[PDB]
Order: sequence, then C-alpha cells, then structure tokens
Amino acid sequence: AVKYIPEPFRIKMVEPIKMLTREERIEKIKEANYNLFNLKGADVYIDLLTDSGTNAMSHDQWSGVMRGDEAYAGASSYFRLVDAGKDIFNYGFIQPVHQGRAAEKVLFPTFLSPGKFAISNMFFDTTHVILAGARPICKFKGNMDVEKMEKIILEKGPENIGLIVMTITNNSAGGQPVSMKNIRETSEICKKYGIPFNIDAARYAENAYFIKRDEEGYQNKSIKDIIRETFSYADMFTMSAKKDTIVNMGGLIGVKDPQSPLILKIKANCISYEGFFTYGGLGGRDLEALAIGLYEGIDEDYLKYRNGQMEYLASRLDDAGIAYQAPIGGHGAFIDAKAMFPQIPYNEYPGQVLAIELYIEAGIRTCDIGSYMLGNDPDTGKQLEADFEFTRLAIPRRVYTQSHFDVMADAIIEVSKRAHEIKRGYKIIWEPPILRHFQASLAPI
Amino acid sequence: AVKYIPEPFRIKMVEPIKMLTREERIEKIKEANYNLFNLKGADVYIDLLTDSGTNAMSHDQWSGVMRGDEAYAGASSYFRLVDAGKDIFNYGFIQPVHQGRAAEKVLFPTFLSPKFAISNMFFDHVILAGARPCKFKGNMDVEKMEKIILEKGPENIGLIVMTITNNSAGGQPVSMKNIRETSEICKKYGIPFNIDAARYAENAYFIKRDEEGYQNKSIKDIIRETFSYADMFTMSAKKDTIVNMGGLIGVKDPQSPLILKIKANCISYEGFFTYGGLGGRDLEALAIGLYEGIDEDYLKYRNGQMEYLASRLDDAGIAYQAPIGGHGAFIDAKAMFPQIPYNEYPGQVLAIELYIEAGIRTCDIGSYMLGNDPDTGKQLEADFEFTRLAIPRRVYTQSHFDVMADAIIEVSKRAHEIKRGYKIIWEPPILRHFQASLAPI
Amino acid sequence: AVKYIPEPFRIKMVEPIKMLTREERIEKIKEANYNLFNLKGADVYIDLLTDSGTNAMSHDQWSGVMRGDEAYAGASSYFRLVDAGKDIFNYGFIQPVHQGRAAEKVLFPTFLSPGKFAISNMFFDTTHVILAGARPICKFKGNMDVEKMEKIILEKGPENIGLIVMTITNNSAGGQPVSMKNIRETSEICKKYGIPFNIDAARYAENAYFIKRDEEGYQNKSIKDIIRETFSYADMFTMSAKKDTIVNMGGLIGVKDPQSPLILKIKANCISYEGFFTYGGLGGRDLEALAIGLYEGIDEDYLKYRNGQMEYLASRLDDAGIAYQAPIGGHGAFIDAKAMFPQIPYNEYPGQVLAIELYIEAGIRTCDIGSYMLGNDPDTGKQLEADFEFTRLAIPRRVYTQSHFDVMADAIIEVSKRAHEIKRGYKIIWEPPILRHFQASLAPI
Amino acid sequence: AVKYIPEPFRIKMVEPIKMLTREERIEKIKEANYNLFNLKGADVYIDLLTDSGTNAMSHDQWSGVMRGDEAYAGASSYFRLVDAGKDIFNYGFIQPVHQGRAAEKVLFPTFLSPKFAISNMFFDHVILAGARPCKFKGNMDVEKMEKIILEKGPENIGLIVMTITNNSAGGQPVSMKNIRETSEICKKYGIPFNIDAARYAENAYFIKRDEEGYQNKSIKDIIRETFSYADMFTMSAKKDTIVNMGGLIGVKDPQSPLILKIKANCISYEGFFTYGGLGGRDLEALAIGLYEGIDEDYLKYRNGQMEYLASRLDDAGIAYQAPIGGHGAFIDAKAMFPQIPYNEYPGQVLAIELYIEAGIRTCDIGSYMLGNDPDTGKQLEADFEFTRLAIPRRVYTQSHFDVMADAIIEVSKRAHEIKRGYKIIWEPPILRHFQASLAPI
Ligand SMILES: Cc1ncc(COP(=O)(O)O)c(/C=N/C(CO)(CO)CO)c1O
Ligand SMILES: Cc1ncc(COP(=O)(O)O)c(/C=N/C(CO)(CO)CO)c1O
Ligand SMILES: Cc1ncc(COP(=O)(O)O)c(C=O)c1O
Ligand SMILES: Cc1ncc(COP(=O)(O)O)c(C=O)c1O
Ligand SMILES: [Cl-]
Ligand SMILES: [Cl-]
Ligand SMILES: [Cl-]
Ligand SMILES: [Cl-]
Repeated sequence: AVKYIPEPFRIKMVEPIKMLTREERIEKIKEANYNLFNLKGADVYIDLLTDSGTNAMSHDQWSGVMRGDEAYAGASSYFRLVDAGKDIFNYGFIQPVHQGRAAEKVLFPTFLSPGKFAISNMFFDTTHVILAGARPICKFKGNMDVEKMEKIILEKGPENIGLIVMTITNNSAGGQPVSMKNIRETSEICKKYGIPFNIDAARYAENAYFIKRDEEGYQNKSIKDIIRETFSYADMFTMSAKKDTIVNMGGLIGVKDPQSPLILKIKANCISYEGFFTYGGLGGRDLEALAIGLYEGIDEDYLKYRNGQMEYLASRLDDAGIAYQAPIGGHGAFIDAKAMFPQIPYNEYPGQVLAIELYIEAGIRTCDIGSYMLGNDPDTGKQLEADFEFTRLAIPRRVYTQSHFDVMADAIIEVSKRAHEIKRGYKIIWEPPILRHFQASLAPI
Repeated sequence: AVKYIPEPFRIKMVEPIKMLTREERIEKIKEANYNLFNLKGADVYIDLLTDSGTNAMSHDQWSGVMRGDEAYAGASSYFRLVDAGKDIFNYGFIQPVHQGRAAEKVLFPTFLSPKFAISNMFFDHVILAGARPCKFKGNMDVEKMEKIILEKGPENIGLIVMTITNNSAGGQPVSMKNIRETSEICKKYGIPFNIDAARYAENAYFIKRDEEGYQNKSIKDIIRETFSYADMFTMSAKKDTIVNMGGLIGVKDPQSPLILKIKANCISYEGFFTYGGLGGRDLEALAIGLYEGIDEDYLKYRNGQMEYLASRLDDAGIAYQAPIGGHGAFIDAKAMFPQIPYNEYPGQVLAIELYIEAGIRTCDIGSYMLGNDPDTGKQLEADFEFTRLAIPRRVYTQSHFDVMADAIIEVSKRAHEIKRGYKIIWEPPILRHFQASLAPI
Repeated sequence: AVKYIPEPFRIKMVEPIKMLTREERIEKIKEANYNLFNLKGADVYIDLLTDSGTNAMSHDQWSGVMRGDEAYAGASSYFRLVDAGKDIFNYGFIQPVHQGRAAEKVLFPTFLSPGKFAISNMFFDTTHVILAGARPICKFKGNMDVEKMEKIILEKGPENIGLIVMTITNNSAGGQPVSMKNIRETSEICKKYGIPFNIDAARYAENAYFIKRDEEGYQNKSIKDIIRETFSYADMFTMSAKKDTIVNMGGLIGVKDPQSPLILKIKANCISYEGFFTYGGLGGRDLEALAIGLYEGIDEDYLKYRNGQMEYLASRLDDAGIAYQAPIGGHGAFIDAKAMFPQIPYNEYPGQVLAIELYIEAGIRTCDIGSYMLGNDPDTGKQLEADFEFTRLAIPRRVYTQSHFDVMADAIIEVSKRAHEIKRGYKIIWEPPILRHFQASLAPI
Repeated sequence: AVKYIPEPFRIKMVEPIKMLTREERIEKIKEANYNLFNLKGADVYIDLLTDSGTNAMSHDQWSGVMRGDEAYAGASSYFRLVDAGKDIFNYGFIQPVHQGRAAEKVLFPTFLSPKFAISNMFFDHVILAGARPCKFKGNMDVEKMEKIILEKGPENIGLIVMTITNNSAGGQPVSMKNIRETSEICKKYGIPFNIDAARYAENAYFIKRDEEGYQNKSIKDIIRETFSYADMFTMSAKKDTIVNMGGLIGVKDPQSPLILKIKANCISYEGFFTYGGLGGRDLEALAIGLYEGIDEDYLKYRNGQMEYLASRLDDAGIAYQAPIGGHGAFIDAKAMFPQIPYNEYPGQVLAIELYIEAGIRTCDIGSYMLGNDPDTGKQLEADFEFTRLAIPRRVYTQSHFDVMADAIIEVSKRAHEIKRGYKIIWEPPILRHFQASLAPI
C-alpha cells in the first residue's frame, strides 16, 4: 500500500451526517427512481457527485465572509480580489463573474463570431468545437494532440479558427494534466496562424502540481512560478473558481494584456449579463472567500496532501485488482463499470449499476460517466453507446478524511466481490429529450 | 409633520464608516471623473445607488448562512426555500435562480418566440402600457393594453408582465383591481400573465394602505390574492426578500408542462435545478428573508421611512416625484437646476453635489443615464430629469434619513450659484452612464 | 430641542423584536411578579437594564470571532489582545480575564491584605471600603473629594490604607466623569503616603471624551492621548471590558510597571482562578472581539455620536419638564421617580412604580436605583430608605437609534401625564435575605 | 490490528497550520525555555495539551452562535440551555456557569463548611478513595470510603464526589454499579452525593461497551440512570459537550432549598443567574453541544479514535497507561527513559522529543508537574512518570493519529541515545510546571 499525506490543517467546524442502514439506503435509491441526482444530500454519507463548489473553506475565508462589502459599485471586497488575481497570474486585468459558465458567456463571444470554430484538448463536450485530444496511445495524458490541431488550423482556414482553448487539467480524460511543454507547443501554433489562446483554468492548481511533480526540470521550481509561467503562453483565461480556489461560488476571467481591447468589451458584456463589473453577479461575501481562497488553493503543502489523497486511493485500488483510469487525475477516480459488470451491456447502463450499488453499500454518491450520461441520439433518438463506462468519484477539497477514503475503496471492493450476482442492469422509465441523465427515472430488470 | 416609525428591531452588528472631509470628498470625486460609479464604496457615507442586494439581514438569516447545505443535488437549503415559496405564494412550483435577470432568461424563452410582451413599465420586443402619470400610479393602462393586443393581434402577444412595485415609475404601486382587470384580459385572449415581483411586499403594503376595503386584510392574504391572478412570476430576490443574492421563478399550476422547460433551461443556463446558481448560504438566507420581508410590522416601518423623507422634502418645498414610491425618492433635478439644460445633465450635478455635501451616493435617472441616439450619437433629451435615492432595507436610521433631507435642502439653497453642468470627456458606445468620464465647464 | 449625532456607521445585521400590545405587556409584568428581572428578553422592546456586555460589535469584530484561536497555551488570539492593551494604555503588562469582577479578584488581594482599607470615589457599594465621593455641593461631578481622602489617609494610618481606586466614569453618581485634574490630585496623595493607585476603567473611553469636551485645555487634544495620560497617574487598572470596548464578554488587568512584582503574582493568581494566563477564562472568539473592540471604543467619531445620544435624550427631557441627574452621564439617564410620584413613599418603591410603568407604556425595561434596590438592613431587617429614587436607563452601545430614544423620552412623558392616577406603590410578596431586588416578587396595593 | 472508525461527519471549515522544519522547531522550543507551555500555538501541529475547550463545533452550533441572545436577564439562549439540561439529565434545576471551577465555587460552599469531601480521584479538605489500579478503574473504593466516613465520623464528611470519567486515573470509566453502591452509602449516612460530570458521555459509552447488560441500553437511558443516583452534579462543559466555554450545575430535586443558595451564590460570584458569566453565543453553542456530545454514532467514533491509537502503541510495544481512557493516552515516560531519573523529568524529555519529532505538543504528568515540597523545596519524586496526549473532539483525523503513533515509536527507538534529562533554571514558588524555565545537562 501507500501512505496517506496528513492534512496540513486541523478541523475547526464539522457538518454532522445522519448514518443510514443499508435497508434504509435501499429505500432511498428506490424512492429516487435509481437516479442518484434525486437523492437528498441529507441521505448521502460521502457525496462525491462533484468537486465543484462543495469544498470546505478556512477560518480565514469565513473571516472575510463576515467582512464582505456588499456595495453595488466599488466594494472594497472587489479590489482585494483583483489584487490577488493580478498577483498570482501577473495578468493585467481580472474580472469577477458568478459561475465558471458565466465567464465564457462574457468573454468567448467577443472573439468567437458565430460561424468560427475553436479547437480544444477535450474528449466530450456540450458545445461548433473541434476536439483534438492527444490519443492516450502513461504520463501527462490529456495533452492537446499538437499535430492534429496544427493540421486542423489548415483544413479549416487559419483566419477562421476563432480560438484555441486548453483546459487544465483536462476534465474529460479524468483530471489528467498538461505539460509545460504541451502548453508552449500549443501556444506556438497560436501565434503563427494568429489564433487567440484561452486557458480554461478550473483546476489550474492541481495542474501546476502535476507539472512540478512530473514534468522534467520543474522538480525544484516554485509552484507560484509554475502557475505564472503557464499564464504566459496564453492570451487569456476563463475559470470556474468553485474548483481549485477552494470556494463555494464564483468564476474569473483574466486577460494578460493590460491594454487589450477585450477589456472595455468584457466590462460592457459583464454589465449586461451579470451586473456592474465590480461585483459581477458575485456577493461581497463570495468575493472575500475567493480572494483569500485563491492562495489557499496554491499552497504547496495543500497541493501535496491533495495529490496524496488521490495516490492513496489509487494505490489501494491497484492492490484490490479494480480497474480505473490508470494515471489517476487531480481530483478523483473513474471506476471502469463495464469491467466489473461484463453481464450488463452498455444500454443497461453499467455505470448506474455501480453507482446505485455503491450507494447501497456505504451511502457513497457517484454518477455514471458512461452510456447513461451520454444520452440518446439528438436525431435518431436511439440510445448512444459510450466509449467507456465509468462511474466518477469527484472529491471536494479539504472535506473528507483518510477514513472516508477507506470507506470509498472498501465499498468498491465489496461490490466487486458480489458483482456476479446483479444479472441485469437498469431500464429507463421516463426521460426528457434533453440533459437526460440529470432527470430520468430508472428501474431494475 | 410626519414622525418616523421606530425600527421593529435592534442593531446587532455594525459596519463602521470612515467620515470624510468635505475637502477630502471633492478630491475623491474629481479623482473618480465626476461619475458616482467610480467612487470606492469606502468613501461613501449614505450609499443609495440601489436597494438591490445591499440590504442588512437578520441574525436569524445569518444563522441560516452558517447552516447552509452546499450539496450539488438535494441540499437541505433548497427544500426550505421551496417550502417558503410554495407557502407565501400558494404556487405549485418555485425554482431558485441566482438573479432576477436569470429568472427572465430562464422563464421567458419558452413563450417569447422572436412576438411581443406588454409591460406596465414606463421606460426601457417590449410594448409599454402603464397609465399616464393620485394613488396606484404603477397601474397598467388596461384599455390601452387591449387596444395593443388587437392592434398586434393576440397571436403576436407572447406574454404580459406586470411589475409590482412599478420601478420605472418610481416605485408607484399597482392596484389589486388593476391586476384582476389585467388577468381577465389575458384569460380572454389566451395570453400568459407573469408578475415581475421584485418589490411585491412594498406593493402589498401599498394596497393595504390605500385600496378600498383592504385596510383590514393581512399582508399574507393580500400577497396570496395578487399572485392568484397570475400564471407565474419572476423576481430578483435582492429587494423585498432582504437578501444580497437571489432570484426566484414561480409557476402557479403544479402540473403545468412549463415546469420541465424551466428545469431544463435552468440545468443548462445556471446549473442543477436544486441550487440554480445559488450557494448553500444564499438559499438559506433567502428562505428566511422571504418571511421577514413581508412582516406587517416591518412593512409599516419601511413605508414610514419613505413617508418621513417625503414629509421633510415637502416642509422645504423640494420637488420630488410624488407620491413617494415604496423604496426611495426621485428628486426633480430639472426643477432644482433650470439654469442647467438637459445635455449638461441636471441629474448628474445634483448627484455630485449630494456627494460633495454629505457623502451621499445617488445616481442620475435623466439625460446622462439615457445616453446618445443609437444611430446619431447626439445626446438624447430625457423626458424627465431626476436623482434617485435608492434605500437599502434595515441599513439606515432616522438620523441618516435626516442627513439626506438636510443635504437636499442645502444643495437646493445654493443651486442658483451653479450655472453650467458637466460634459462627457470619454465615453463607451453603449452603457456610458456607468463608466463614462465627466468634467465641468 | 437638540440635534442628534448621526451614526458614524451603517447597520449590517439586525435582531428582530416581537411587538407587544399594552394589554400583552401588562400580562408579562404581572406574570413576572412586577420584577423587571423576571421578564424575558423576547418580551422587551428597548432593553435598557444594563450597558454591560449588551453592545453591538462591528463586522470587523465578528470577522475576528471566526478567526479566534482556541489554543489553551499561547493562542495567537491572545497576543493581538495584549499588543492593543500595551498600545492604547502604554502599560508594560496586560492580562486577559473573563469578567470585570474577575479582574479585581485576581489583582486587589495581592496588595489588599485582609484588614487594610481602601478609599474610592463612589457613593454606593457592595464591598471594608472608605467612600470619599466629592459632594455634588454642575460639571465634572463624580470626582474624588481629594480633601476628604487626604484626611482619611491620616485618621486611618498611611501604611494601613491598602490602596485608592478611582473608578471612571463614576457609576454610582450616574456616569459622571473625572477631571484630568482630579486624577493628578488623587495621584499626588498616593505617592506621598505611599499608597497604590488603581483605576477601575469600565467606562474609561466615555470618560476621556468628557475630559476632551469639558476639562479646560483638552479641547484640541487627541483622545488617544487623553487616555494614555490618565493611565500615567495610576500604578494599575482593572476593567470590565463589557462596557467601553463595545464587546459582549471580557475583563482586563494592567500594571504600568513592566518589572512590577505584581506581574508574577497576577500570573499565578490568574492560573488559579481563571486558567492559564494566555486566555484567562476567555475564549479565542472573545479575545479577538476584545482586541479589535478596544479601538472601536476609542474612535473619536464614535465618542461624539455616543455623547450626543445622551445630550439628545437630556435636552428632550429638559424640554418636557422631567427630573433627572442634571449633568447627564456617559451611558444614560436616571429619572427621579420620587419627583414624578410624590404619593408613593420610599417603602412603596417609586422606582419600581416608574420602571413597571414605563414597561407597560412601550416595552422599555429599566430598573430601580432606589429604595427597592437598596434592600433591608443586614442586622435590623427593616426596609432601608434611599437618598434618591432613580430608575436607570442604561444604554448598550451602537444598538438603539434616534427613533428608539424618542420611544424612551416619549414613554417617560406619558407616565408623567397620568402619574397622579397611581395612588399606591408596590409591596414585597417574597424576598430572599440577600441580593433582594434581583429576585423578589411584588404586587400592587 | 484495530481499524479507525470513520467520522460521522464531513469537514466544513478548516484551520490551516504552517508546517515547520524539524530544524525550525528546535529553535522554537529552545527559544521557549524547553517548556511546552511557552510555545506559541501557531508553532504547534497536533496540539494535545488539553481536551478542555479546544473542541471543534458543528455548523449547527455556529448558527447557534449567530442567534445568541445577549440579554442581561431572560435571554432566549438561557431557556434553550435550561431545557437541554433538564431533558438530558432529568433534573429539576440546571444552572449555567462559565467554568467547571465556577460550578464548584458556586455549589460546594453551601455544605463544605471549613469538613471533608471524599473523591474517587487519585491525586490533587479532599480525601481520595479510588480503587487500587481490568475494566472500570475509575471506580471509587466503596469499602474504603465507608471506612473513612466512620473514621472521620459522618458529621465531618460534607459531600461525596464521583468524577466520571475519572481523569486522575487517565480517563478510566466508573461502573454504573459503583455509582449505585456509592449512592447507597451516601443515603445511609445522610451525605450529599455530587457527580463531577465533565466526561459523563465518554463514561456513558464505556458503561455501554463493558458493563454487563448495558450493551443494549441507549446512551440517553444510561446517562439518565447514572444521574438518578446522585443529588446534584457540577461540570466543566468544555469537554464532552463539545464547546469551548461553559460550566453547568444541576440539582435533581426541583423543590430543593439548595437552589436559592445556588442562585444567590451565582448572582454574586458570576452575574445574574440567567447568563451566569456566559454570553449569548456560548449558551447557544452549549445547548446544541449537549446533545451532539451524547450521540451514539459520535461516541462510537470517539472511542474508536482511542482504541485505534492504543492498538498502534501495542503493535510497537509502547508502554502506555492501560486500558486507554476515554479522552487521550498517557505514555509511560519512565518506561521509555530509565536512564532518566525522576528529578531530571522523563516526562518532560518525551514531551520535548515529541514536539521535536513531529510538532506534537504534550505535557508532563510526572515529577516536573508536581514540583517541590511545600516546606522543603526539594524535588518530589512523582509516583508515576507519564506524558499526556489530550485529544480535543472532532479536530484530528486518522492521519493525525498516525502522526502521533509514528512519533512515539520513533522517539522510542532513539530514546537510548539520551542519557540525561533537564534541570529547572528559573522557577516560581507555586505552579512552576506551567511557567518554569528548563534546560538540558
Ligand atoms: C424589477 C427588477 N427586476 C430585476 C432587476 C435586476 O436585478 P438582478 O438581476 O437580480 O441583479 C431589477 C434591477 N433594477 C435595478 C434597480 O432598479 C436597475 O435599475 C438593479 O440595478 C429590477 O428592478
Ligand atoms: C473534571 C474537571 N473539572 C473541571 C476542570 C477545570 O476545567 P475549567 O474550570 O472549565 O477550566 C477540569 C480540568 N482539568 C484539566 C485537564 O483535565 C487540568 O488537568 C483542565 O486544564 C476537569 O478535568
Ligand atoms: C462538474 C461540473 N460542474 C459544473 C461545471 C461548470 O462550472 P461552474 O459551475 O463554475 O459554472 C463544470 C465545468 O467546469 C463541471 O465539471
Ligand atoms: C451593571 C453592571 N453589571 C456588572 C458589573 C460588573 O462587571 P462584569 O460584568 O464585567 O463583572 C458592573 C460594574 O462594573 C455593573 O455596573
Ligand atoms: Cl451585492
Ligand atoms: Cl454549491
Ligand atoms: Cl479556550
Ligand atoms: Cl451578555
């Protein structure tokens, strides 16, 4: 096995959880129509459904919550945020926004005229985007296939590609990172063919660690700098802060160039969608927690602990013989449901079978990243077959302990030991035509 | 001669304000290009930009903040907020959203196919039909509305929206009868009826205070009645729910098929529909604030703030937009600066002078605000020139209100000494009033 | 009339209050046996029962509440407190304690050997103390009769007087202050006859203002200094922080001399009564609110507002013809109950008649500072006759508005207009032998 | 081979700790005169001085903090706390106080006329009669107690006090039978019986875990039973009620005349009896914490922390004070440093070495603590040499516990390389261990 990294903090406030029996948990998931999204938080012991804005802040951040300035125009709480923003990244301009998705709505359009296409390093997407994720063909997976991109900027005109977005770490692979090298190289093609380069930075901090730890020549290099370097190869960044700023709400747009015409556009855009640009849909409370949490997320001791959780969980899973995305990513594990349940074909949803079944085991709450989540064909209506059947364990930051990770690994191993008994997957009782998996009702066969 | 109504509460926590030199303040505004929006809030004493999202909460709301469930799906806080809304409004479906903008963004798409909406608002595919401005001056001109419906053809009227209180008119309330009569014309033509409900409680008190035969009904019943006439409502919670973040959609009929579109629209625009862009803390604060903002003792106090201020303005013969609305005061800036023509911005001079005289931040609701012509760029001549004093809830005391009245009278007295207003130096193409740069002549 | 001084702050959190009818308030006070101390806070609209620890803090103080260090030995929250303490007063040593009464228990004994007597500037007392309060014989009332004291240090031996305590402002007079001059002069006799001088400093800040405002030659002098001067004429101070540090809990002992042998004694004493001397019975939360609130209480803008409340209330009362302690004190007004109810003799308690009757009027809660509070003779058992019948309005800091002060003045004037109708006072149904007024039950005649 | 019990809760707020260099830490302790009490808490990683008042509260407790009534008389918070106590303990009277010291100061005067008290404690007009130290080792030696009562004469025994858990023995629990048997001897001689109840819930779980025929009873019932055998109780709330401030007196019989003395004693020593030296925030936190600290899921977890730690100590053959108590670990320091004689303080060397090895603050419970003779001044030879690891509640994780075990094993392994302990340089006359100054030889 491997050793866990003990928390470079101590616990100051706890949220008590009601403990259920398995017979109770069975009733819960049956009452939710076997859709884990219909469970009540109160009935979930370890909630791994997402790492987005479910983190535990510090008593420093809560301190700033009480000091939060709620002024419409010009809150003091706003400058402390932009001052951090300009420090950490060294960008010229920083703009608060309420959600990660709202950062894109504010910025992307100015450069992305309807009809222009942009390439990213992703595998899945909700979207006119061109996906050139480097084939896993393991280390630093989730790079951009710089070759593929470079040729895509020619099969599709150069003055046509609206922009390139490198999201770091790459979510759609499992949180795998991006090499300082894959960033210079993606940068290079961007300056030649004149395309703007944006970094989607939701898990930028976990990414910097993965560089310090793995990319050759960043061993003794400062985390603070490994960040500030990544944001030299980019014209701009958009961010969901709910991730690596260990916060509960917020998003951030930054443009390196202080004089970049985008700035006057972003302010006007923000005023229209979010509100006056010195709170950007964000509260004084949240601006404070976000200017402080920007730095907690960077601290190298916290980054080592956090990487170590993942390492610990992966070691433990190696050791029991369970299949997961081999180089485990920044923020959690992806269990291969089709491997544990070869009896369940894709259309019976092996992902939900594991997810449902892990909840029944220890009140852990996961979600299918597989055929259930993929949905039905937008035109044919027919159920799509996913490349992989994963169930995802997304880990909110600074909230679960080693003891909970043992609750997770162990619950996984228990379903393995009895997987052979579930002879049938699930079937869909009712579903809307769109965002199916959020809403649908299922039953067993 | 009106007397202030004492706060039904005591102060529990304080935000200290650094007091500035009248000398010191002038540098602070010159330094900020004579545009109030550039002032740092720390250099503002009475800050009256908006009543949106600047309210003081209660300790009950804050113990809410500490208990807030941050779960992505199924949080405790969401179910509390849902119950509060179902109970107050007697609707079958209440959707939490992050802003009043988000609630319109999510709800209106369904029926507003690129078709008109008719609104009782007075400025802004919207058609306006507020009555010509006496009580209940936010009322919608029902005769004119029916005229429009037929002139466009019912087909082409997608929804009808009544804003209560009618902000565009100063916070002038809408009669319970006006709603009932608007509802009946919607039903006649098969047109959905939505209430814009940001200041529904101030409107509820106004009905109680002035509509015949409601003197005796409770705010609970008054609110339940006014929403029974509608199909749905959208609202920025940042006003009468006494919070700093929130929006809220309600659909009356529990089986309406509109609900699945709302849920789908929300999942995609804001996030999963059990948080809808809000956090644990804010859904908590919101579920408690819903009831605080409609308390009968609070609303009598809230309306008292406003009666008092107006009473003082009347004692000095100051011309304001009368009767005073539910949430602030609009000072006739042209009434007080005739020497100041529209294109030199009488509303922006009075708002600078109030921040010189007493550290009160206000804004212009006049020529300056409304900027140039879409295609000409020549300064538009606003129909009215005002300076808006927008009062956050439970934040300021009778004393602070006296500072306000005092500053208006004093500026009044020396208004004849200013004979020339201001002039945009720098300006963006759109939205200038927020971020333009001014200077005097 | 006079103008009120508007708050140099704005309201950030409110505590809602349930509003009662007079018929409801009548039921409350009857159910409490006409003892105002038996009322429930929830049934009191404006609670003037004390200004001790009922103040409203700032969002700065609450900010520090969340950052509070709860370490037993050596909390960071303790040094920020002593650092303020040594700044404001310039004393060498500062020691946190839980209550104002606990500061005395910790310090006084070391110097006050059983049998030695000490003189103060007080009128009443719970106590072997000698009281030499300057006869009102109005301005700067509540000085020490330096003459009387000086002769008391001779009728009672000089090497016998354990210490002199000048409490500022003087509570027992009504919050009237102490002149920088009365402090030098009381200091002088203390250095000659070798007696230690302690300042009881519960309302030191209100006192400094009264000096800046009234004592000749302190007009243009800094509040920060007018404090630091007062604590040059003293060997030590004890303090209930619940007063002019705008806090909810805490007490403070300070000794000017850094090398003063008392220090090693105070630490040992504190360890025995309160706990380890780096929290002194105080919580990390409370140490933070107290190090920040030390400075809010000093701010000259807050001191002008606060003095102005009192001035405003007194002006208004002058104007209606109501009798109160003429030079109104730092922290509230004392209404002369015997003057409004000449029908009620002392033994029928005019104080409680007004107090009860003001509650019935507007849910204001006061207390008798008169014959009811004085109690019965410790030996004879017979009801004592007080010098004055006051009912006290003690004003917590930064919690009530001008509108509430109008609620107070006006409720007073209403009982005046109908005082002639109460033909009889109250009688005691049951009382314990000690601290009578806190506990006793009354009825009307 | 024991497995930790996972926390019945998730972390909601964090206190970050600056990690120090083993090099850096040595300066920090030398700089602090080799006395752990001088270390600044910011330079401590795992801080195990006391479990008194260092516990982590819950968000429910903190929303309590925000709602706390600060009224001088009749505060909401007081009535909540009173109800909690009446309900948990089934007593007629519950008096809030600020500390466990304050509760004894207020209650004991009445009967303890300058007369003896008999206690089951093992160190300290107190007479001790704990059994000679197997389970329930905090038990009171009932036979010896009755011997004493008669040897002094009942007249001269003023009250009898059972401490649960028996701190002086390491947190060793007291049997429900031991209480029942002590109660019966009190009743026989007309002697008041008081429970010292600081760790009553850890004791309740121990009874459930080990006393025959309680495996099936609930903690609610177990606690109600153990207090039914007593007349009154005093307690520091800072331990098993999972708060940072508080004490609490209870009197069983609702009509007892003792109550008016308590109220009078309190009004005079602490303050009016509806706050009793506590504030709004702390009475709130206390009323919620009462129930949290006795939850059955929590107590199984709490006891698991301790079973785990001991299990690790046993895997390495580390000698600790066994069986492990409810609230921490006492490491036999003389067992680990024989080369270290009592007067060179083996407990103070192990506690320095643990803070060198891993930033764990512990303290000596041995010669160093117990200081010189009242009249001689020569170093007393403690009966036992220990180092106390006192575990605050809901603050540390299995990982942190592994740091602790790891640091003890490592120090163990290199203990033979230290052949000479420490030597008081400076010292006060009383209480030296807290504030003395040490150095090595
Ligand atoms: C009825 C109503 N509905 C929605 C809004 C927008 O508020 P929000 O989207 O929550 O930031 C407003 C804001 N209106 C103002 C002040 O009135 C703009 O003048 C908010 O800045 C409103 O009055
Ligand atoms: C049963 C009991 N009762 C009262 C106390 C004193 O705690 P307190 O007066 O609330 O500060 C203690 C403290 N005992 C210590 C740690 O055990 C001293 O060793 C608190 O520092 C106690 O164990
Ligand atoms: C799980 C999850 N939720 C939400 C989002 C969108 O971010 P935000 O919630 O900040 O809009 C993302 C993508 O970044 C995500 O991965
Ligand atoms: C009303 C009042 N309560 C209490 C006290 C005692 O102070 P503390 O509450 O800090 O012990 C005093 C005296 O200073 C007082 O005047
Ligand atoms: Cl805001
Ligand atoms: Cl969230
Ligand atoms: Cl503490
Ligand atoms: Cl208090």
